[PDB]
Amino acid sequence: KKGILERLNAGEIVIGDGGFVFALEKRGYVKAGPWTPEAAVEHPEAVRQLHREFLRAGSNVMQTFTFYSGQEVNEAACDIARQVADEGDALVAGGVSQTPSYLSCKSETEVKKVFLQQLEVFMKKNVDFLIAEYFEHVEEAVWAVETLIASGKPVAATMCIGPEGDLHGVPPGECAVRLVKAGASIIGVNCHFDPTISLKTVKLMKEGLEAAQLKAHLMSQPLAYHTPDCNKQGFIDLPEFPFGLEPRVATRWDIQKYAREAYNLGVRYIGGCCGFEPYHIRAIAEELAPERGFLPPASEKHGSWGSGLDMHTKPWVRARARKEYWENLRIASGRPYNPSMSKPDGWAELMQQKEATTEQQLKELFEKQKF
Amino acid sequence: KKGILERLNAGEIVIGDGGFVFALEKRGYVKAGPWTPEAAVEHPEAVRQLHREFLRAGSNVMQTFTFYKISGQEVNEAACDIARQVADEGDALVAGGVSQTPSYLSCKSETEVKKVFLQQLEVFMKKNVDFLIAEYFEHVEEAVWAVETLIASGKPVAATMCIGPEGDLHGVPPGECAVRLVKAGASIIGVNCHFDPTISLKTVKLMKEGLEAAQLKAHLMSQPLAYHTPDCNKQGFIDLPEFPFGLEPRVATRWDIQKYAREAYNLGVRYIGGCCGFEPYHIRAIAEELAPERGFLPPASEKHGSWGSGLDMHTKPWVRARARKEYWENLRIASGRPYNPSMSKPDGWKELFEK
Amino acid sequence: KAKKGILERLNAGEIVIGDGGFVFALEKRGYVKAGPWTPEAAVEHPEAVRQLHREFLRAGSNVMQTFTFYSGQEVNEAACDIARQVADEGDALVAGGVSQTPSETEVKKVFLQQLEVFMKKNVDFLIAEYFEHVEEAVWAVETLIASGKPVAATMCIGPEGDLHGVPPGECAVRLVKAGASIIGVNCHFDPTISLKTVKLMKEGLEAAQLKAHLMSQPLAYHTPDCNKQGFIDLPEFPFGLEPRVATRWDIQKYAREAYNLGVRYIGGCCGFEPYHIRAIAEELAPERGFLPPASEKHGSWGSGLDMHTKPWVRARARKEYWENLRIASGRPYNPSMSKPDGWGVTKGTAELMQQKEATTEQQLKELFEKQKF
Amino acid sequence: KKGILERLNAGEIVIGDGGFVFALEKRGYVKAGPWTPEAAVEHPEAVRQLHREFLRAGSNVMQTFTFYSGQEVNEAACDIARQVADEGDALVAGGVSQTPKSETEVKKVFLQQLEVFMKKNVDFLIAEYFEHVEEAVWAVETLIASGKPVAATMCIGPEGDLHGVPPGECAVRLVKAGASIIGVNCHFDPTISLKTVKLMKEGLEAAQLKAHLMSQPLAYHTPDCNKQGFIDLPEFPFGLEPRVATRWDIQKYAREAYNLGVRYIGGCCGFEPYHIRAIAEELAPERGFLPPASEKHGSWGSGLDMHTKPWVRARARKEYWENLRIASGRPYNPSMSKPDGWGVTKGTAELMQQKEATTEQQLKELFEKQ
Ligand SMILES: N[C@@H](CCS)C(=O)O
Ligand SMILES: N[C@@H](CCS)C(=O)O
Ligand SMILES: N[C@@H](CCS)C(=O)O
Ligand SMILES: N[C@@H](CCS)C(=O)O
Ligand SMILES: [K+]
Ligand SMILES: [K+]
Ligand SMILES: [K+]
Ligand SMILES: [K+]
Ligand SMILES: [Zn+2]
Ligand SMILES: [Zn+2]
Ligand SMILES: [Zn+2]
Ligand SMILES: [Zn+2]
Repeated sequence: KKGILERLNAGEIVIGDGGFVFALEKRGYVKAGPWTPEAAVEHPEAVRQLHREFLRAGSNVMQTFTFYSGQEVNEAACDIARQVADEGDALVAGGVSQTPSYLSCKSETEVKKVFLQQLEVFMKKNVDFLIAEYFEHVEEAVWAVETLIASGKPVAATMCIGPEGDLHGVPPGECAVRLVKAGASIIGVNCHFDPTISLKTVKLMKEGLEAAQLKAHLMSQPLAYHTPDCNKQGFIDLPEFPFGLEPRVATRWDIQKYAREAYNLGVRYIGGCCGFEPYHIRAIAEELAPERGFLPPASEKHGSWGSGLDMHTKPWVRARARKEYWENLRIASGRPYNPSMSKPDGWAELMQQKEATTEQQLKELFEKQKF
Repeated sequence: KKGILERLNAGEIVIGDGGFVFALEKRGYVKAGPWTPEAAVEHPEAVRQLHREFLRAGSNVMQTFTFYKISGQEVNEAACDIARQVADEGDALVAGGVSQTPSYLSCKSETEVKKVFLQQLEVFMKKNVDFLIAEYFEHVEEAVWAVETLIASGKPVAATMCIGPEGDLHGVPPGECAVRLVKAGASIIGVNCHFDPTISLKTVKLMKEGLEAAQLKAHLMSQPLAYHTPDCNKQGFIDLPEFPFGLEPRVATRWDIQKYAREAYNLGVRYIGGCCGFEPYHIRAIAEELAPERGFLPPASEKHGSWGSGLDMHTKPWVRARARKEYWENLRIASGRPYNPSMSKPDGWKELFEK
Repeated sequence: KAKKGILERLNAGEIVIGDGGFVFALEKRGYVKAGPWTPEAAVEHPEAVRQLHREFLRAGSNVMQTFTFYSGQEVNEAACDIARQVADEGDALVAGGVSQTPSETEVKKVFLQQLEVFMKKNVDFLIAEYFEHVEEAVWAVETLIASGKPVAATMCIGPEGDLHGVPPGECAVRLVKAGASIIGVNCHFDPTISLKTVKLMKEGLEAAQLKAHLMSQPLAYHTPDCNKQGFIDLPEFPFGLEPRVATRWDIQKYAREAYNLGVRYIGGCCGFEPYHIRAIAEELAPERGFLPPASEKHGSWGSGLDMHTKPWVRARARKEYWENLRIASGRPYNPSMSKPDGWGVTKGTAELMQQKEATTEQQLKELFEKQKF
Repeated sequence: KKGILERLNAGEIVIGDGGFVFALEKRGYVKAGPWTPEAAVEHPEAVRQLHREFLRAGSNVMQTFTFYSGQEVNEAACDIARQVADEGDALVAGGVSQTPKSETEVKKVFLQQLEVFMKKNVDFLIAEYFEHVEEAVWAVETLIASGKPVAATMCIGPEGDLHGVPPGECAVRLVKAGASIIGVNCHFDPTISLKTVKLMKEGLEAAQLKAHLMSQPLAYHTPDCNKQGFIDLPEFPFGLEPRVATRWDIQKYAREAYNLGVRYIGGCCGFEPYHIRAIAEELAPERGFLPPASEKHGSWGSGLDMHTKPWVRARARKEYWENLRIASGRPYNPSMSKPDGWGVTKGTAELMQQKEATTEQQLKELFEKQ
């Protein structure tokens, strides 16, 4: 069966898997805060079933449920991803992410050592390809890519940045160029922002590559959460993260729109990150079913654009069984006492004194009737 | 292991499981429209793991994933076996469920209806379920027929109706609905589906009062939707334009469900569960909210914290500051869809200026 | 020049259009102080009061309500004179109003003292408005009918009834029996809720086999989030009500609905500006036979826009567009509804809740820690 | 009585008046569509009284209710504006706006209006509501020949004029043409307006040119506008009610304008007399006095401190009103709207359509087969 580059170079669509840590937190197996993957040893059956759900939804990639006991967890996670990839038309991808910010670790040699430790496990397990994901600094992302290409395996690289660029101020087009130069054959974005914002960022990255005359496959794994209110830091800074994000979750129609837009933009590795559940992955695969020539196994429990409803007893329910209905319906929040957007949080008693001095001037103007 | 009545007669809280057909639809194993449970045979591994998630979240009841190239009998037998396997992995009972006869499948007389319930009861007796639930009834008449059939089993019967404060679809009010169910033999009554927790508990209150006026005692049960439905009319969420594929925004947070669980408890509800939309973290929220009353946490709480406490070691001070009940309890969360309304209306049925 | 009286118009089946909300409109213009809401402008700036009465006249109003309250008496005499002046410039009558007062003997002497000026000034009819207790409203009506002039009576209550718990039906019945020839509601609630209340009032009269004309002067503010106490208890009252203001289309909807319910004196209270009154008159123009003078600076359902350069603006020039457009708030960081304020719990009820909360907090912390162990 | 430049050169705040055509449309005197000011002859009492409300609210400028009958309307409007200006500490500004075609032909239209303004001896001239900086520069060139000060404001946002000229450049060109006051009016809410004025100011600093700054934004919230401004919003002009600023919103604007170095602080469509009062109240400590309309008001809700209900009294503070996220009262309606616009060509819509149609037909047969 085909490897990752053989698929992409043949013009195929590679469907990603969804958001493991977020989905498993909801199912009771991951702890928000650490977000660590010990479930791979503690409850492998849960991890295995979620891989299998994504595979059934049409995923071509099983990302390893791994992190930086210890290597026992990582090895176990690799073995589960392998078992499931082998049950269908999927590859295993070993990922690395930016190093933790609460660690002292920060030199090039030491940051690279961290990436090498993780790669060790992935080489021994013989993963199909490698992903450098979840990088806010392109500098650090370049080091990860430099380290991983050495393996002799294809390397994808995604950054968690939006249109404003990385956390130094490096614009996305430039970030993309830098990653391709370091040897990444697949580039794009993951996490932090919704699909709309994510694709704006990938457009900039592609435009960076088009000027500069470089070739690279394009990749997107956005949040399944609507984040029109995000600043450049992404969704963590929203007041609702992580336990109040429910209202923002994409419908399967939102994701069909994303998958079409992504495809139209030239993205051929089309996936999703936090908030993506199996039905969201199926949406990608259904939207692009005519281009691929087939539906995923999960579509046997679905219908095109609500067709499963076309014999409901209620006329107004049957009338929903059309693309035009679902594509255009402005769904309600069910929370009329709540706002539709939030201001991101971010970074004194002198201001309270100044306030108090001004309050008193106005009070006096009014009380002295100075009209 | 204590039976359902021994628990409830002792003043204990019985946490229900969540919404199987909605949860499995999202995971790829149930088709919206028929909503049938053939996964119990085709993908028992998916069904088993979802029962296990609810058990881990604190559920004391595994509802059989039942209904009605594969027969109803086959599915139902397989569903019972899976529910039992997982009930035996913790402090849980198996409930054999029947619901109203399906709306897409023929008009049935009282006799024809009762045969249908008898066919399902035969499996539940063969498998020795712990108790029986008649749920998803919109008409009290049919609900009563189910209860009359089920109580012949010798096992306890719970009965819940998918109705709101205005009553059943023939216009019978909830108080009277509750009275007729208890008279038919049900020892637990309440509501499930169609309405959010707030509306559901309004309905349960009217049921309680009807029982009090009738001098009748029965345990109270609530399995509401996890979806906010302040815009529903008496027909319930099916008539919302967003049913079933646009309901995402309305999904309750865990905090919303904690609030539900406390309200429920205060009203006198002691079988506290959930229906369509309830995922495992939602069940965890019931169990956490009522942990002081019960004396323990569910296993899933090991991958959680009280009211955001898991965030108390985050790098960013503003994320750390979210680690408190006061924060989450009061945070009015944003929809993320500013081009969209907050409520939807349910579906149903010149020349003077020239001068 | 001779002019049909209020009952002559109503008995003949005609639509009487009210004026809008004086205190609110004049507060926005700089002549009334929110808090007291008193009408000293009638002497301090009579030109402002005159011009607002004129605007309502031009919009279609058949009633100039006097801009009156409980110097003092000279303010009320001046207000009556201005209302008279303006009523005489068009097809309008002067209505002298009395409101609830901040002992039966002692309260009726407040109303009597008010009625004196209205009799001296020879108002066309009398209005008992803004009453939250039907008991006191009936006293006003009793005092007022003794003038021999027609008396309308409106309550600021919703579908749950008056502040002593008396339902709207019973309220209407009582008021007709005390001698009111016109009854209904004003203020506190939006047009939708207001018409629910009138419908109950109506049903109450029918059940009593009584007869009276029906009137409505609702808020121009949307209040889906009100409780029985009305808009004052909303967190936004009175300086944050902007978003809630009705469009002229909302008011046309209201006018048709009121007409269809049997309301024949159709006006408005706080928030109604002149273009809202124009909406009532434009909506019921087929029924009345004519348009008000202000329609000369308007068009039916956006027709004035049909000459815009941009095609999308021109497409707005019809009824189906404005009738179905779900207009945006422009405030995405804000909610769509607010919880009304009210009596809290007692201190100490609250301090007891806090102590329990703190106990429970520690019980939860210990439970999580012990499981963790 | 000090003229416009004497006030501004001395560092004083000049408070503008509000939005005449919109306010008078609501009162029954102006027709939406033509938006013409014939009320100046038909109902002078209505125009006069609105001028008087703005004066009472603190306005230091009465803008003439004028347009391009005709000269008679404009003569009457000038006389009414002067009458009211003479009743307080206010000046009369003669306005010219973009024409509804060659340079000298456009300049004839400006010259014809300037003739009335010179005959009436206005205090200063305003070229306002221009979408092309080229036309605005022509206005300014014609108007400066009067020998009176000229202000120039454009109805553009941060993305610049309709020929793509950005705001920094627009400003520099208006000041080079002889405008001593520049800024923006209309089309956008106050937040977006001040973003534009910030760019204008930066353009002047970089070109080393000096001018006084002026802002006359909408009183409507327009976070959903594109660069064409509010006319393209689906609600323009009969559904804009929900968006209207509170007096607190305008106090926030007045403070931000001031901190940016704006000293001619006014408003455009949607500004009513209480919005102007809000500018004057916010800036009252910097000016040393309150407008006369504040006699019928209080600081930040203090007029409520005597209400019968404790929760109403509790509203009588800045901390309350400044932080209250007021509700829309329309839960079945959205918070924003997509602007209307040209969209895509007829043939592209044709293409896009059949492409989408085809996809859906293929999907249908994939489902039927598997
Ligand atoms: N591949 C990871 C991304 C976390 S940002 C997951 O699926 O959880
Ligand atoms: N017990 C069923 C109720 C569906 S209304 C379920 O869990 O899906
Ligand atoms: N007639 C009065 C009612 C105030 S509630 C007014 O128009 O202001
Ligand atoms: N000065 C004009 C500007 C409208 S864009 C007015 O006040 O109406
Ligand atoms: K993924
Ligand atoms: K359940
Ligand atoms: K009125
Ligand atoms: K102005
Ligand atoms: Zn992620
Ligand atoms: Zn359900
Ligand atoms: Zn009122
Ligand atoms: Zn304007």
